[PDB]
Amino acid sequence: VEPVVVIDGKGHLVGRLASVVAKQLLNGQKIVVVRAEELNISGEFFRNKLKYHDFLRKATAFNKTRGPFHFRAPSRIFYKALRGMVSHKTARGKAALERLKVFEGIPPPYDKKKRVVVPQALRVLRLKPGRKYTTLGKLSTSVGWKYEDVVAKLEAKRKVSSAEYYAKKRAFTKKVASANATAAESDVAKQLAALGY
Amino acid sequence: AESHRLYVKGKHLSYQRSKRVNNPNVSLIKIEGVATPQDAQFYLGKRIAYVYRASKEVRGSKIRVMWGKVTRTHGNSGVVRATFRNNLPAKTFGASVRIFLYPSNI
Amino acid sequence: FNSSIGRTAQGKEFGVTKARWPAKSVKFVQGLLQNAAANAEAKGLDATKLYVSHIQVNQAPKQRRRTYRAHGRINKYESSPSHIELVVTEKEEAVAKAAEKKVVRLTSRQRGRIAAQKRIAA
Amino acid sequence: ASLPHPKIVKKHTKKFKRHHSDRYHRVAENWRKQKGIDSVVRRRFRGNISQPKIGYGSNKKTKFLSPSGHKTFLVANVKDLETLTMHTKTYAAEIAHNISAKNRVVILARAKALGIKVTNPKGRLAL
Amino acid sequence: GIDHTSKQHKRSGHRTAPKSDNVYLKLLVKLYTFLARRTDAPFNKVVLKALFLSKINRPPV
Amino acid sequence: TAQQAPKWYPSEDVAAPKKTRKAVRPQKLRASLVPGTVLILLAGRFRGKRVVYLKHLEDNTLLVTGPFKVNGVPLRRVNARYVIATSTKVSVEGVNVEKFNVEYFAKEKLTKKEKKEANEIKTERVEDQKVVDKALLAEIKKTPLLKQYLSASFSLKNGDKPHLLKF
RNA sequence: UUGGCGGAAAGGCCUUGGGUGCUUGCUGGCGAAUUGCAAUGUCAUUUUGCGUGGGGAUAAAUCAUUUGUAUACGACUUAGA
RNA sequence: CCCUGAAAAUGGAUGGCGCUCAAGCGUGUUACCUAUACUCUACCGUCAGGGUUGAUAUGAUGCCCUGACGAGUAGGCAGGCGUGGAGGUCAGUGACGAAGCCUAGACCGUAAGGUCGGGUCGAACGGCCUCUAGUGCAGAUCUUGGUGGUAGUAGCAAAUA
RNA sequence: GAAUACUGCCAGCUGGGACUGAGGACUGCGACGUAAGUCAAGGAUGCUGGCAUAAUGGUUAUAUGCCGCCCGUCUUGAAAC
RNA sequence: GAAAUUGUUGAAAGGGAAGGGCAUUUGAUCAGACAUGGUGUUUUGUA
Ligand SMILES: [Mg+2]
Ligand SMILES: [Mg+2]
Repeated sequence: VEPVVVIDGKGHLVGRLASVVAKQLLNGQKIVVVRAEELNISGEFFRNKLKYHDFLRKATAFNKTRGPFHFRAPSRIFYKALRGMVSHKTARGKAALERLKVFEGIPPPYDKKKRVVVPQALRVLRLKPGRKYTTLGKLSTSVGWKYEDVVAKLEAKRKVSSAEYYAKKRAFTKKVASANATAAESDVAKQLAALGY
Repeated sequence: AESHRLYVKGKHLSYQRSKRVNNPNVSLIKIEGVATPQDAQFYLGKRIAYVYRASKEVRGSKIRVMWGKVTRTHGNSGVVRATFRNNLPAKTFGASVRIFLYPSNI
Repeated sequence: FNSSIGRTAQGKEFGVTKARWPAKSVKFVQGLLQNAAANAEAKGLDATKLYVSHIQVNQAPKQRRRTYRAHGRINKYESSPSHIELVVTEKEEAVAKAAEKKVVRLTSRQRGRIAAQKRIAA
Repeated sequence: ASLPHPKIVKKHTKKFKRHHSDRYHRVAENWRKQKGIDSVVRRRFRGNISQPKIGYGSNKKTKFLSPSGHKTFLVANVKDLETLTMHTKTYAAEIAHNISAKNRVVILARAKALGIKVTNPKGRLAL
Repeated sequence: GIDHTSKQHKRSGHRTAPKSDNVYLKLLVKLYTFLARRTDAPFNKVVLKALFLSKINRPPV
Repeated sequence: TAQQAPKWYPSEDVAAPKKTRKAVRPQKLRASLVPGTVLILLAGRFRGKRVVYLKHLEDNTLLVTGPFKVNGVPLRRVNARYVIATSTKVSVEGVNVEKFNVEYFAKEKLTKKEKKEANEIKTERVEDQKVVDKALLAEIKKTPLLKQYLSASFSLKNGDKPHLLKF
């Protein structure tokens, strides 16, 4: 339905979002995921830190350089979870994976575009209230990501600029709604209301 | 106007397959808009064209067409089964494809 | 035929690392080049547009001797000689043009469409 | 110009080749059955080559027919060609490979007079 | 799959069309197979089966 | 001899086919096609154009016209499986369509020798069109916006689901 | 064309002024056929070459020689109008 | 149900990703996916049961109708393909080119194989009915002969120059 | 005093879709008809268009999806370290 | 004057083998049918 779909990753569950997105890429939809530092994983922070340490133990014994690579950024953690669900070793899998780019924060190509959510992977819609969850940025900076604060500063600046945008947009739409209400109850308005618009 | 589309867009998903054996004679098509077999029953018997391009001009055109039709619904989510004169080349998994509205019955 | 030979700086001209100076091969090849240039001037060629158009080397029958190895054994000691041939030609101009006619087949719908375009525009 | 026939169907148009004829040069690709005790081809495992069997047999109304619709009949001279005088719509002549050109012109002339189809009217012809 | 109660594709085990290449014997079995097919007498069927028999199954009388 | 002989030759006489039992009953059209219906042409040269349906012909085809003054579609025949019968209805009583039949549209088939290397209309056809369309447009002028509706083309926009759309 | 803003991967967003074209906001006039009952019925963007005619600028690297802070050979570090 | 009890050696496996009002556990209801299995149809073969010497034209081991059946090592049987030589026949092919060889060119047969076109070549060879055998190769650390990768590699360094 | 659910029946009507068209003078069982005859009754016909050529197709190379362990032998068991 | 094996030219593919099966795309290459008897003589060489 869309050329590129921009997904705001905030408040989403990692596995459910990855299983949605992998099927979208295999069907041929182009997906870009922004704000990867705000993904959520169900479970305690200590459980997921222990899980990452169990993953971090695994390496090739005779040469650590050819072993499993333990990527530390939240976007690369999401990429790992998604590459697990795409059959990446085939040409179809590579062609699917080249339709995806995942970012921490919202870069300047995508800060002026529209962000969507996936309601079947949202934490507030999936988890029972009371279950504990993690933040992927906190887990990733606990296991070695170096750029948690610069992303926070850039996101603060971007949010200030976006609020400055939204004030003007709200004023303009209030003018347009006022003019539409005053130009209603004419004959064309009543004919459109009879016809359903 | 600015739009001239008289077909419905669809995606070529895969072949008919088991877990480890595929069957290229039957293709699986996701028609956009339909999400149930009862709505997919409208599209049975409709013609499908896969339209692609080539470098070498054959009979006045560089655009080649592969024709087929919808035969039955597939699953619970509005995917349909489609058969073509020559089977789809399997590099078109995820490629766009056109479902026309003829043969009509409305 | 370059495995386990030494590496050198003079392969940078050809983008390789492994290069050598086969003096005997150069002597034989340049003798054949001189003979071909002599044949070309005898035939009456320009002697300034000549480039080596063809050259090939393949194997002559081997010449065998013997080698004496430990615990009283015999092995072979064989020379691998060469047959060499080469052809020098004048560098000519551009080869040809004016390709095939490519007769076209159009349906009635295509012909009507082209006629409609020719009518509808100028 | 042939007799009407049903649509000719080949159940297996691909040539049956011997296992590992692609692998070794000493193994020719004429078909031999694998009689080995562990042979995957003999045991008919999935993904291996198929074997010739009687189920691939051509239709008896369609068997031995050329795509033109005739059966090939080898001829060597005019007397062999004349046997197909009353059976032109079912048989088509084929000149044998060892016939000279000055006889081939005679056989082609007589076949054109009798209305007989020749399947190789271009062998040893000079132009 | 069929649970077969018998041997599939087995021959009847009774000799027809005798193994000899005698042309006069073949003419005789042609005459008597016509007679056994159409005269509806048991004698013709009996002598037609007796014409197929081998030498040790035809002792001298 | 190269090949010996066949011991038996097959007979060259062609047999006759058996006596068939496939009679021709007439076509039973679908219920939404009544004469005077506005159709949408799904395929063809005039695809996406809205025309009016006049008469069911002999070879199961539908006689349609634009009218030619409105959208430039002449008197024509179309296939019933390649149109959409919209609910918009005009009355075509007062039009004498019994003149047209299957022999009225003849192509005058071309020989194999006449090949168009690089590259007209019947006067009987053009005043027949002029007779019928002036009777149609008088019925068109009664309800508003039909001339504009028939002049405009049909196309599917983003978000149009044809299994949910009513025509 | 005037003025800004945007460095996370800015390469885009906003704005001033005039020109020019269209306007289906409303009412008219002319054209369309024959692609013959359908045939994607061809309208997109990606790279390169060759021509025009209009600007723009007039280098280095390697081999060879040399060095020994380097070195199995390559490689490295130096020097040489 | 969960937890403690619960310690092994390369890094690690509910198949993996991952999953927490589950994508876990117990249970129930529907819809859906697909085996060479089942149903129907076509075709091939096998087996069985039948029909059909009438004239014309052939083949009665022929033609035709009906039904069922088809896995397979060791092994048995049947019908065929191919090779050297022999009797007969085609008053067979051939220096206007036999045999052989090459050919991601064509045709026929389920297959063993057969046929044709092109190139090369230079003197004999083939179809059919029969007879005969020193008659069909991927293997035997097979025999003889030829040729590779290894590989321009190991190396060509004792006896003062 | 009713309705509806549930289950079951109809030799009730009717719409859409897919695959197949074997056989080749006639013979049979039937149906509608007073009759001539007709029919969906022992297997597909009717109408129309385009092309008439590498377009369909065959072969071959490559690409893609899924599958595919090295043969022969002894062995209860071989891809076997 | 075969094959193993090799050189040149041409075409093609190549991210820790290669080769194969089913299916189709793409490129290259290729066979067959295309007259037919026919009302007919709009006809020349008049049949
Ligand atoms: Mg020595
Ligand atoms: Mg081989």
